[PDB]
Amino acid sequence: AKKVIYGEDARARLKAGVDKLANAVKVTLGPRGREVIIEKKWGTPVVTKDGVTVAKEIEFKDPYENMGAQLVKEVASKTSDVAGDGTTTATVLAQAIFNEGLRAIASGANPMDIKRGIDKAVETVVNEIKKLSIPVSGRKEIEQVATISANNDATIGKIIADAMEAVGKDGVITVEESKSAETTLETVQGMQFDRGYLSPYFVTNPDKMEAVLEDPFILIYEKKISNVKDLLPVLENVVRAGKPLLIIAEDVEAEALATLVVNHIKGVIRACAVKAPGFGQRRKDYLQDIAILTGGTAITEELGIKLESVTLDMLGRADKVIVDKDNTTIVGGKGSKEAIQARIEQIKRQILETTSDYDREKLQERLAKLSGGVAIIRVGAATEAELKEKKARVEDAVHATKAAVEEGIVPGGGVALVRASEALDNLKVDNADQQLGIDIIKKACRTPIRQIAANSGFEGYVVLEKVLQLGKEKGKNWGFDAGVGDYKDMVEAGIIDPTKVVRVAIQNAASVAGTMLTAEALVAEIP
Amino acid sequence: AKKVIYGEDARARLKAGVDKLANAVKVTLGPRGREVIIEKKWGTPVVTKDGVTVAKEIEFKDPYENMGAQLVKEVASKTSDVAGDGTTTATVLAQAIFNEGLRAIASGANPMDIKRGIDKAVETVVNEIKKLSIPVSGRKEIEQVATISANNDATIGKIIADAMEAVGKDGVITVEESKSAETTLETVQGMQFDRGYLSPYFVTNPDKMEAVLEDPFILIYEKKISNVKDLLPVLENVVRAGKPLLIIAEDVEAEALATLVVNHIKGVIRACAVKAPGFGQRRKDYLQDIAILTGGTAITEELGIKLESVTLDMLGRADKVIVDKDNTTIVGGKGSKEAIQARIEQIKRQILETTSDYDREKLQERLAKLSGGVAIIRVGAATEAELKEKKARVEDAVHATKAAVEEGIVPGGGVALVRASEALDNLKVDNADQQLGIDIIKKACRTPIRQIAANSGFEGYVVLEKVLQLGKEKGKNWGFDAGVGDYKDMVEAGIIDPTKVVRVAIQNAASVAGTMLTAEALVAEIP
Amino acid sequence: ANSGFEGYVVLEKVLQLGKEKGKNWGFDAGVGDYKDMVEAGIIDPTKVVRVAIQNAASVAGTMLTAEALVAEIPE
Ligand SMILES: Nc1ncnc2c1ncn2[C@@H]1O[C@H](COP(=O)(O)OP(=O)(O)NP(=O)(O)O)[C@@H](O)[C@H]1O
Ligand SMILES: Nc1ncnc2c1ncn2[C@@H]1O[C@H](COP(=O)(O)OP(=O)(O)NP(=O)(O)O)[C@@H](O)[C@H]1O
Ligand SMILES: [Mg+2]
Ligand SMILES: [Mg+2]
Repeated sequence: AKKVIYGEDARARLKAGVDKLANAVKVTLGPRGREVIIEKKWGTPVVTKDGVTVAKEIEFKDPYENMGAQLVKEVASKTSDVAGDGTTTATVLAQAIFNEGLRAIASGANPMDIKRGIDKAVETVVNEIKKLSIPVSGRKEIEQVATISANNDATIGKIIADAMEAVGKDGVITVEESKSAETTLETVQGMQFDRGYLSPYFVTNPDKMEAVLEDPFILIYEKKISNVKDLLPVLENVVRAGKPLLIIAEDVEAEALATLVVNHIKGVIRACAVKAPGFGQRRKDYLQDIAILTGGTAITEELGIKLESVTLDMLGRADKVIVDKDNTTIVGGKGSKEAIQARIEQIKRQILETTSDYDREKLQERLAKLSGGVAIIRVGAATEAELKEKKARVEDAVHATKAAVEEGIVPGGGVALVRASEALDNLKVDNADQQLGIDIIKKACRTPIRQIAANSGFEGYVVLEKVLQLGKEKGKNWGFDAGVGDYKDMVEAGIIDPTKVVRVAIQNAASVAGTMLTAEALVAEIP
Repeated sequence: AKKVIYGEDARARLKAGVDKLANAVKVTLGPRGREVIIEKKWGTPVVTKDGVTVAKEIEFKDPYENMGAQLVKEVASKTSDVAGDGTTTATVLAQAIFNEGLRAIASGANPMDIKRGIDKAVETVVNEIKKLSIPVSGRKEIEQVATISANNDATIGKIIADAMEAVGKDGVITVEESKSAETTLETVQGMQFDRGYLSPYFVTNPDKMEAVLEDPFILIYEKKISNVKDLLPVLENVVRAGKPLLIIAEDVEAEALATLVVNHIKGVIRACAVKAPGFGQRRKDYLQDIAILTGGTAITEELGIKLESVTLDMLGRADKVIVDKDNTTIVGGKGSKEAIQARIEQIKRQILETTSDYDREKLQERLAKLSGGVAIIRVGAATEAELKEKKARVEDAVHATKAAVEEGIVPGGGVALVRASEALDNLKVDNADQQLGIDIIKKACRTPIRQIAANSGFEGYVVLEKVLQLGKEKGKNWGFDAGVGDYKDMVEAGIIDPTKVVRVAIQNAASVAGTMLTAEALVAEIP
Repeated sequence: ANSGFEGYVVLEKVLQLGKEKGKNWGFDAGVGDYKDMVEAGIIDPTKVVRVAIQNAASVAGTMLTAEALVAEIPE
């Protein structure tokens, strides 16, 4: 059984649902925003300042108020997926657009024309933001963006700035929970994977459980090694060279492995055998990456080269390999620069499509493995409750730092939307109702700065008026520093946020709020 | 369906939840603290004085009050995991920080700045505690620490002091329930495991049921022995030496075992065979630990030596072994007294990284087996109900004794926190709200001493004033002896607790309590 | 407690001042400090203190051993 409600009754339900969701999220906005404790059915409650985390939990008993809440939750969800930051700003913007749109509709405006006017205004606002955008000069902007996104935490900003330099432009940064109270940065350069150490007898550094080979030969072969007859020819010729030998396969069984280890103990060869990483389809690409990095080729099942007939011609080579209990690293063969570049070009071309289908984001890691490096930031705290909140802030700053490199940086503290909203004064349209939609965006763009002031104990309208006039007297980058409560140049002070975050937040907020305003009836099941 | 509460209503719920949990735990604090009986659904109720045990059982009907209770339970849980003692002190500290933080916030202070001020004060307090820390000189402090942590039980302190000396600096102490009413200490030196006595006919002393062998040869072979054709060649050469032979194998069955027992009865050899300890990978390392201690080499499938091809060259040796119905003990390998130090260093280097992996002392047991010994304290009482509480106190004193060796000892009775809080008078910060956070820690650090006095029937504020003034008139170590009710030197009187416990308690209490103070809204499901 | 101080803390210090200073030393509630009561003029007739404790103990003892209460049913 369904019930349908119409007109002002329908919009009243939607407004109540949107307001109750937005009121919970908006308390976390700004440098003086406060956190929200979320009940978890099993275990410790979650304390968080993250906007999308709070929004994802909200749900209401009233079927019609819930519909309003669930629509605005999409604003925070989409912003997190695309930018990873600005979810609270997007939620604040969505409420402002919806609330002002209802006032215009209540005056008799056409709901569809308001949406058309809103779309035109957002196109102008996004263009203005890109004009204010400044490309990241280097470490100074990176450390400033990380500090601001981490809720003004210079310790986190320093670590992320170091991580960006270590892995470079094409590297990847991963955030994990440390097992101790300290927060550490761990960087590894070159190829590595989660396999190795088929037997303890390959020890070369007993003080560290490390198997170390210098200028080793790398054997990339798919299937098992299960007998001496085929393993001997590969061993029969590496002895002549005298260089160390490394074996990568799915496994080496007892009859096969006992040959090398009894040979390794006597020192006729210095070698080690490791299992090939991955499963199923995901095998060949890694070994192909490993083979192309080593300057040799991968012995492939499709290739048909019998293990007996192999030689030193296609045997791979590296400079240094380190093997431990569960990990092996290859420094690099520094070969095939153009060939790997094609895979780098292709993988990123595949990423933009495979990101909607892959099981894990490790496809990006495949790019970084043969072209850059990976950095692991292990967040640590005295307790689990503090660690969860600290780790979330680090993830937000990592995402914001990545977004800043792509599209530059913009004045923070909500100044960018205030500056962009000024151009809407010159945007005139012939339709009266579409003009109301433009006016809605102008008021909405100036809402985040007022909420930041309100959270810090200042009047939003007083702060907004000063910031508007300071744009003419001092410059476009001047704003309000809610941390200490005075006006200054935001870009010089380091209060900046990425252009991508600001652009995505206004676009997502307008798309949902504009769609909701066109509604006239709500259909929901009777409880 | 969620409901969100804000501001003072939210903090009122949290304070009620924290207070109700803390009130139950705090009755167990001090030498005159009393016990709590916890209902168990099936069986006898549990009577305990353990702070974390009481905290773990607390749960409330109100979802918002339960949120406060579950967060503070993390303070007691983390303290028990890290130090094993001081869980009641940590819970008392957490309530004091949270209660005083709410008062500051109600006056208009910024919650985030209070947390920053709290963090600075804890850093100073921890530094001061390490200044007061005195390293453990020997048995005198070990007995004093064990006695205090066992609730002033001298008999328990004596036993633990003996156990520490027996196993040495690198041994391990295990607490178990005795089958009788007496409490006994049992110490064994050297390697031992839970296998042995494949056949009852291997008897050297029929009075005591064991198979003592003098200067035996130890045969470390991984797989099964199941034929005469391979056992006999190894038997062909042990007879020449005339020394006894010990077999460690996967399983000796009828056909293989019948050879020795018939031969053993005839007296041509004196030998015994035992089960190999462990399963899976836990097999591999154990015989490796046995092989290195005995001076021989383990005959693994990996090594590549067949059973009939073995000889005296790699056969292990020992001075004397004891094998009984369920235990085999090797008392001395007479070799590799230099190699094990490298092995020892390799082990704890793995131990610290595998602290995330292990859930049983087997990680340290293997290290303790070869480098030291193990001591089993079997707690006994006339009744199961009394035994449960007595065993808990013994475990607390064992953990405290271990923690005292690591980081030294500090004046007890809450004096250390009082002395450390004095340095907070000199700590000034530029932000007014951060100063309130420092003042919160100063009051919190002086709460445990007042609660100990309150449990003993004295006035806490009167006791605190005297202890503060005695710090300069008499010395820093002077405090209040709540057991008898007079002031004296705590270090001379033996009222001391480990530095690690005091440091861990304040750090865990501040991390959780500081995090909760930044909360503004609570999201919980409607019941 | 009525004046805004902890009752047991005040009582404990008044007991201490009974032998450090003298028997007449107590706590002044008009201004929160300890002083000699007789010199300060904070004195009571000894009949009041004597009769109050005697009267209070008499009624309390009567009610402690009361075994039955007889009253009319309110309609
Ligand atoms: N010191 C400051 N003074 C003024 N504005 C600031 C300051 N620090 C940060 N901001 C601004 O405050 C906003 C950041 O607050 P934050 O709580 O991260 O909002 P969000 O990014 O929209 N949500 P989340 O997904 O939770 O990070 C941005 O607009 C910053 O530019
Ligand atoms: N005779 C004593 N006089 C004064 N203080 C004492 C005395 N004995 C112990 N204490 C102190 O009282 C505290 C020990 O009480 P205890 O009940 O063990 O607290 P906890 O260790 O925080 N909780 P638990 O985990 O249950 O042991 C420490 O601060 C001791 O220094
Ligand atoms: Mg952010
Ligand atoms: Mg204790």
